[PDB]
Amino acid sequence: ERELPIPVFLTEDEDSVHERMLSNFQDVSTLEGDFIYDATRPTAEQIAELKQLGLQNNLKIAFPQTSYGTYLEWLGECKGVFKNQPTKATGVIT
Amino acid sequence: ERELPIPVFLTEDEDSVHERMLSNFQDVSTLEGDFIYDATRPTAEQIAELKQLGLQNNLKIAFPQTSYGTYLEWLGECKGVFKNQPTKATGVITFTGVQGTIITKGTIVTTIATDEKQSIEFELLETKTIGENETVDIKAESRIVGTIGNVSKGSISVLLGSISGVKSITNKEDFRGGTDIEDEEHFRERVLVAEQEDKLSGASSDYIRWAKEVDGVGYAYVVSEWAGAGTVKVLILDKNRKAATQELIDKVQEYIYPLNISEGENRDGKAPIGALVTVVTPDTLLINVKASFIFSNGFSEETVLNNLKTKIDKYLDKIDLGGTVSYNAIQAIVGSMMLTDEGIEDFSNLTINDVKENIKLQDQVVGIGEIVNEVVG
Amino acid sequence: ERELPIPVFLTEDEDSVHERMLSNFQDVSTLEGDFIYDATRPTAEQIAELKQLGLQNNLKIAFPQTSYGTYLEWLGECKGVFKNQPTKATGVITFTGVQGTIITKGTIVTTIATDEKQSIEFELLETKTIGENETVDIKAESRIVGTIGNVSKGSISVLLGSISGVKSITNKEDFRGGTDIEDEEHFRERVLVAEQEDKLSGASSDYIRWAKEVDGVGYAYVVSEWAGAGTVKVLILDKNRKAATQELIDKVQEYIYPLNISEGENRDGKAPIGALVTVVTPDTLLINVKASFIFSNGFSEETVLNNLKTKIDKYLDKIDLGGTVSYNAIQAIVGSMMLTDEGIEDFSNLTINDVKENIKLQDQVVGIGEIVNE
Amino acid sequence: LDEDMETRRRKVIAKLQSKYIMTPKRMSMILQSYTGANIKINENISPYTFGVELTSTQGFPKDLEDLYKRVNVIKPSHLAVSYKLVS
Amino acid sequence: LDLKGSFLFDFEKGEFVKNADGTLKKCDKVQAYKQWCQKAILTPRYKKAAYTNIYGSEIKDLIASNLSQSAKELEITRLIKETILVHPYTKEVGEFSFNWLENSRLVEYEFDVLTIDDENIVIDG
Repeated sequence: ERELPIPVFLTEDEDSVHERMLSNFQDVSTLEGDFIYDATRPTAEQIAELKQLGLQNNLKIAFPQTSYGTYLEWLGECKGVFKNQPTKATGVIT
Repeated sequence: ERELPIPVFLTEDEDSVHERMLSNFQDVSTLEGDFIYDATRPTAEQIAELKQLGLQNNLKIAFPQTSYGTYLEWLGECKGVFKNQPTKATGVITFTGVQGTIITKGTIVTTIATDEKQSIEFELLETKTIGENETVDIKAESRIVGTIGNVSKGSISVLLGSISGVKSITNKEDFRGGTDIEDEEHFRERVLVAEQEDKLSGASSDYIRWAKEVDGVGYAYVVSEWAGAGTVKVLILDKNRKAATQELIDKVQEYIYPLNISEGENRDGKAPIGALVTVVTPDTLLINVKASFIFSNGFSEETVLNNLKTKIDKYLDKIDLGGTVSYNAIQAIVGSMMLTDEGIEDFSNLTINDVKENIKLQDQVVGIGEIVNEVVG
Repeated sequence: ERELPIPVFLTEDEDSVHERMLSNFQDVSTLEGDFIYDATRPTAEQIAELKQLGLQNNLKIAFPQTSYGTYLEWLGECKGVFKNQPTKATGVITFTGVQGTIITKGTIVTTIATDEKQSIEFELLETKTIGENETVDIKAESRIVGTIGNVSKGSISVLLGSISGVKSITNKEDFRGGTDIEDEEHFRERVLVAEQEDKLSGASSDYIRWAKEVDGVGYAYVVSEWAGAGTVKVLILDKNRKAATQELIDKVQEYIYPLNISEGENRDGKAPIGALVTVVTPDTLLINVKASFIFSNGFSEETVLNNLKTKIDKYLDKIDLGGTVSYNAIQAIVGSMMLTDEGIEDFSNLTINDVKENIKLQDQVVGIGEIVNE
Repeated sequence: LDEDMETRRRKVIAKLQSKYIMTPKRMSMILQSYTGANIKINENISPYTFGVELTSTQGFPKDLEDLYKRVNVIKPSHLAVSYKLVS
Repeated sequence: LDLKGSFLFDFEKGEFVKNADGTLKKCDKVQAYKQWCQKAILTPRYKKAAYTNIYGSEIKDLIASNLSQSAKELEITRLIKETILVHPYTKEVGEFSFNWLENSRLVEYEFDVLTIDDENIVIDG
């Protein structure tokens, strides 16, 4: 199906977020196993995860090109489209 | 680490030993505090302590699965695996003072000892004089091996003695030469990892396996006696088919065939004795496309060409080393945008590096070149 | 198995410990029934017992030569040896019944339970319906790994659970596989072999090892530097230590050093790159022994001679390529058959190639000769 | 038993360590451990030979043949060997 | 139980103590617990939204209270005791003392007891 060309800044890497996180510090060890690295890595993990799972998926379901559920059905409704319903099989018993 | 099964005998209870000892007596009393009890109980207690502590510890140090310390090292020496050793922090210290002042090698300068922290001792590796400029820099080293040291930029500020004329001693940049003793469990892993049975000769299959072990090696190829004398070429492609970078080449080179061995050293790489090895990567052919492109109304020529450049490059990624470039398929890659009206209004004289036929790579990978609009007069 | 020659002081007698115990006392009755003797004897009992059961067993399990349990497995691990695991037996059940009757994979079908045997159960490995001829062949495994799975044919005629339509079931084949855990005895030799074997790679022994890995290669001998630097020769023999067949040479050639080449597969043999390996069969110099053998009861002379042939054949492996065949060593092999009571009671007049002299190979391999009773 | 204990130790340690690739590092220490004297493998210039250079402050006896026996046994079968001894 | 260590923080300077390496100075479980106790006392309850209702104290709010001196002493004991005891490592806190050194300016002491301070019975069958 069609793919939504998301901008790169909306899909930053976790490490890129973490690297930009550590940029502020100046006179403290920012190495792994340090308080600064260890404390900030979960924040980068959540920030990247929210950016990807939150915004991109939220933006994706908005458009019919990348919608799957009732959101797609609502989008199909707005332009008059309706999903076809199931039906019973039929026939004759002798 | 693995838990140590222990024989039942070595884990006997103290009372069980004492009970067996008193089994033979049946005439004289054996009550606690009785003389027979006095004679026998310390022996039983001493046996249990020695049996449970001394003997079990001996069993523990026997195998590398549970050995430790010097004992684990020697089992490493059984199969010729040595644990890494620590190093002293190394760096430079800036000095300021009277120009006539002279600073000698072996001088000791430390960090600021405090109630919370003790001072880290460092020794100067050089003798210098301040005669020319008030500032001089002297190489120094931590007197203690390990990551102790590796201090921050301005940490070194203490001189144990007092040198005449010196105005200020300050380290300029953080030290980096320190490294600790290798972890026992990591070393225990190394001892147990080194247990391969065969496939160690250094054939083409062995060299390919060794090349693949290094990360970033997607594919590897071997040439036997490319320069005679048992020389071996190792042609490597990265994970994405591409030519391995120089750093990756050096890593694979150093992993299999170190080149920095000094006089008192020998190669530790996977390459056996007398098997000369060299790591190579093929040449990336650039496909410069030339055609008289015609673009649609008001669109950006640079944008459309860049998009076409991306489309062709994606196709080029599918090609392998020594593959065949499909010129006729590349016509449709340009023509793909025509069908979708993605900028290209028309094109002519479609060529790849001024060629109108499928090109066969030979010891070469293919990458996107320069997209050039002919603009023929 | 190998025994550990423990020092005597590490195996003192209880009484010797007790006697040394009583040596200190000077002015007290040290006789049995006295406080000194009675009180000290349990100490000597424990000291001797700890010395034997504690130290000797502790020292014994340290080495693979005298290890039995997980300690042996750990020792085998350190040199790359691993005990073989059990496996399920397998084979085919010929079903019979109404065509269309459904039988599922995983159904439990057993042998005939008896007073002396429980229902040795099996598990169907395939879901299938009965075929055109009111039959269908379904493969099945043994639920229990080990030799119990390897039941005979026709034994599995029992289906567990209420399923109609199936008329009968049977195993046409005595099932195969069904390996149990490797024994300590087998595992110890493999650990001992790995411990003793150098297990290098690229040396002559490995070339011999690769040659012997090829089927039909009885004995292999390798000459380093036969034609200078970079040159290796391999000299193989059949199971009878005679001249190896050319196909065997071709098989070993393809195994270790193919002459044909390819850009990707330079040689892809077991030998290293840069080697120049030659594969041939050596000159088989027979050494036929003749002696006045005298044979024991409960043995066949021809069988005993073949056993002596095998023993001397092993000694020929001990004899190096181009080595010296020792008459004294052959006396050892012949007499050891007598000391082992292996069908020989006496022997005399032994002559190797009708001479009582040590024979020197001229860069050849001695071939196994005919043993003659004089 | 009559042999030197240190000689027996050196033989054993070299014997155990012979179970991996014959890289110049491993080969050097195995021969070094067996002899007890420092050894440097030259990786000789000739096409299929490797050089060995030994160093000891105390010198050597006049007999060192068994070292060459092990080297012949231990070396790759397609490589020759050369030696030089230094005090 | 397996309480874990934490990182020093000089309350006098209001900064973390860091080694010459630049890494923050780690410290013991017991040191961490003492670090935690002072922080919890200084953290007012219900106001710093990061923490739940368990954490923090209410000593500051007691200053504006109109309760008598003796009533305020008991409230101080209750508040300090409640705040500290939430930590698993605490065994008991008590032996409170008070000294109204001026007319209306107070100094008070209290003693904390760890889990490790307990006394163990020595017996086995």
